[PDB]
Amino acid sequence: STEELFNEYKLTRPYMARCIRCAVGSCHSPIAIEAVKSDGHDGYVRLQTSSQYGLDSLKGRTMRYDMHGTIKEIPLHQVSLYTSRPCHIVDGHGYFLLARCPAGDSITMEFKKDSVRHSCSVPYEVKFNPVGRELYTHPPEHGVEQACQVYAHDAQNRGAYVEMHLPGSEVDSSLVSLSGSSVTVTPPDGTSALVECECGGTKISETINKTKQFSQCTKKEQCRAYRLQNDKWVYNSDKLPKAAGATLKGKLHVPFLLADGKCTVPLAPEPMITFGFRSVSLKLHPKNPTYLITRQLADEPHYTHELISEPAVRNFTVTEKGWEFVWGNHPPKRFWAQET
Amino acid sequence: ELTEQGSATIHFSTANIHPEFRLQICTSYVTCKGDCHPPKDHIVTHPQY
Amino acid sequence: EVQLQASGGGLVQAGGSLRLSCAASGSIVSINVMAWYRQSPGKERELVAKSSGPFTLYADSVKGRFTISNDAAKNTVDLQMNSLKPEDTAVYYCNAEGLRYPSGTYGPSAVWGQGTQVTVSS
Amino acid sequence: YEHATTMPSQAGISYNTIVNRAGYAPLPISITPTKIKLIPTVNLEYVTCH
Repeated sequence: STEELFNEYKLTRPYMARCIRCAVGSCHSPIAIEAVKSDGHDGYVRLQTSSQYGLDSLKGRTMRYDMHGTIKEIPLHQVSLYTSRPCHIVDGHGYFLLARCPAGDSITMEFKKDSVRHSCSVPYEVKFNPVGRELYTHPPEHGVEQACQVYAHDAQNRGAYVEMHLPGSEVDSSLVSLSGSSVTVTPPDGTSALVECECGGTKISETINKTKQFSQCTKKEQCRAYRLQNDKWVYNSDKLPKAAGATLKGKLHVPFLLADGKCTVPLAPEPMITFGFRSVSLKLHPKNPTYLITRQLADEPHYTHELISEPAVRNFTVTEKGWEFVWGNHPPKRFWAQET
Repeated sequence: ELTEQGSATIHFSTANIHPEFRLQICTSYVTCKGDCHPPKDHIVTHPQY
Repeated sequence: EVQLQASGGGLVQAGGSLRLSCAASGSIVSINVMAWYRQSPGKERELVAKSSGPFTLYADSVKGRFTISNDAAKNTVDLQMNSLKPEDTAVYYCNAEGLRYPSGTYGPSAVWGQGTQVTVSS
Repeated sequence: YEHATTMPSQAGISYNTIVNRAGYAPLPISITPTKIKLIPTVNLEYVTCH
C-alpha cells in the first residue's frame, strides 16, 4: 500500500516562485529549483522543485503545478531537463525528483505548453563519482561487484523530515479593477481577501466573497489586495513571505533517501609480468586511467601511489622480505623472491 | 577651554617608551614625563599620527 | 563486557509473521548502529536491516516485508517479519557498532550475538 | 595572552590569583574545585556466587 505514504502531500499545494533565468530573463516561474544534491556514486541526483508529482488536480506519472493561483496538471513525459546531454527522469513524488544523467555544471529544466515554453537554468554543480580506483565516465557493460551508495528507487517513511509553514499573503493585481470612480475588488469564489490602502487614510478590510467598492480612491495603483488561505501548507521556501505567528504545524517525511546496494565496477586488463634477478617489470596497457599502489613487506613500506592513463614501463626491485601491489580492482598480488 | 581652577585633559601620541617633554600652554612651559607600554593590536587599520 | 542476546524466530508456514528481538547488556549507556544480518547455508553473510536512531535502511530483496524498530532506552532492536518466503531460510544475527561506553573502560568496538535460526516451510 | 598557574589537588578551599599587566590593571581570578574523580579503566572477567 502507498496511499498512506501519499496522504502527507494531499495537505499541500504548489507555489509560484522567482527564477533568475526563464527563456527571456529574470522571471517568475512554477518550476523554480530550490536545491540539488549529488552524492550517489552512479550519478543519481535529487532535485528539490517547486511543483508536485504523483497527485492529480492519485495518478502514476503526472506533474501538478501552479498558474497565477490556478492549479494545472500535465503528463510527466513532457517535461525534460539537461546539464550537458539529455537527462532521464525516473520517478517523482511530491517536492522531489530523482534524476540519472552524467556530470555537468548547471541544471536546466523546461517544458512546453500549447504555445508558451517554460524553463529555467540554475548554476549548481553536479558531480559524477566513480567507484573504486578506475576512473570512468559511463558505467561498463561488465565487471565485478562492489558496495557503493545509490539512491533508493521507492518511497518509505524514513527518519528524515522537512517543515512546512502557514502561507503568507499573496498580492494579485488582477483582483483589483477600476470602476467609474471607485476601485472594485472581486475576490475569487469561496476564498477570502484582504484589501489594504492609503489613498485616503490607513485602510484594512477583510472581504469574504463580497464585491465592495471603497470611496476616496480614484486611481488603482495606490494600494493592494491579497489572498488568504488556511489549508494547503507550503514548504519552508526562502522565496516567500511568512505568516503571523509561530509558523509551525508539523513536518513531512522526505522519500528517496540513500541506501547501500550492489554496484558494477569495471575490471582492468591483466598486466604482463616479466621476472629477473630480484626485479620485476610490468608490461602494462590500460583502457582508462588507473591506480597503481605498491608496498614492501618490511618495517618501512616505501608505499608508492600513481595514476597512469597511457602505456608505460616500470621496473621494481624485490627483496626476500616481500613485495605487494594492487593494479585496478584485482585482489592484491604478493611476490616473494628466492635465492638463485 | 581654560576654566578658573579646573584641570585640562589632553590626548596625544608619541613614539618614545619613556616620554618626557616640555608643553607650552599659552604663556608658560610645563614638564610632562612618564613611561608608556606596548598596545595590544599587532596590525591596525589607521595611519600613524 | 557487553554481549548481545537474540530471541524469537522458529518454525512457520509460508506467509507467516514472526518477530526477532536482540538485547544488549553490560557497561553501555548509548548505542549508535543497530543492524541485522542473515546467513543462509552455503552462502556468505549479508545485511538485511539497519537501524540507527530515527533512520532505517533495507536491502533490495526485503523491502515491504520486514520492519525494524529500535528502543535506545532499553537498547533493544526488534525486527517484525511479515509475509515470509522460502528464500528467507537462514540464521539471523544482530550487530552493534559504535558503542559508547560510559567510561566505561574503552574496549572492543563491535560485538556479536549467537543468533537465531529461522525456517519457513513451503 | 598566555598565563600558567598551579593548583593544589584538594577540594573545599578557594584559590586567588592576579594576572599582572605592565600597562593595564591587574585581573582577578578565583577558583574553587568542588569534586575530583579518579575513575579507573576496568574490564569485566567473570562472576561467581553460591
